[PDB]
Amino acid sequence: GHMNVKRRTHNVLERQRRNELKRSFFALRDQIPELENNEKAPKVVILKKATAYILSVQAEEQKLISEEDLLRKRREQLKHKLEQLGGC
Amino acid sequence: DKRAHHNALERKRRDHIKDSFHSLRDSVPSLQGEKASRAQILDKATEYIQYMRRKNHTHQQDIDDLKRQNALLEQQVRALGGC
DNA sequence: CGAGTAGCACGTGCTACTC
DNA sequence: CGAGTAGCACGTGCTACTC
Repeated sequence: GHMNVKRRTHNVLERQRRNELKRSFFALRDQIPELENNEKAPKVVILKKATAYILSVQAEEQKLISEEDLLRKRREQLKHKLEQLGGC
Repeated sequence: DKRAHHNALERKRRDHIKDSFHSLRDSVPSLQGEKASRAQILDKATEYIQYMRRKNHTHQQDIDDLKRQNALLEQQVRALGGC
């Protein structure tokens, strides 16, 4: 009957959904350095480590932006010095 | 007996995964304060990590250039003055 | 309209690890 | 069959939202 067809549809669609979710987990795991040789890392470890890794990349950007800003001000300073010294 | 216990431990385990998804969601700018399925969260996290690694790489690339520039200027300032 | 779908929760049984 | 339990994946439950 229809109820049985619906039951079967539910089982097959949910099974496929699980499969796709596992695909997404593996794809994310592959982007985390720390999980390089840990293809069996459980779902929760992939989550926690993806999170840790993302936070490190953002902080890592804040540091790089601070450094570039410093190097730039440094450059203009060096040029300012050259102008004061004049040629030989 | 051990049946109801096992069921509680499994619910707790899933709950931890739920919390972890929420913490991941909070880490990706595009998902912050938004609604997304778990599949979207994993997928967006993945794209954001690739994007960020190519963004910082470009940052370092600009930094090393400035590095080469300042080093040369330092050379000039050295070999210059009241000759 | 009220049945179909999406997407997460649950119960459960089996493996492997650890004591 | 040792006991406890993390992790997994299946079938099924649950329901807000849709057409």
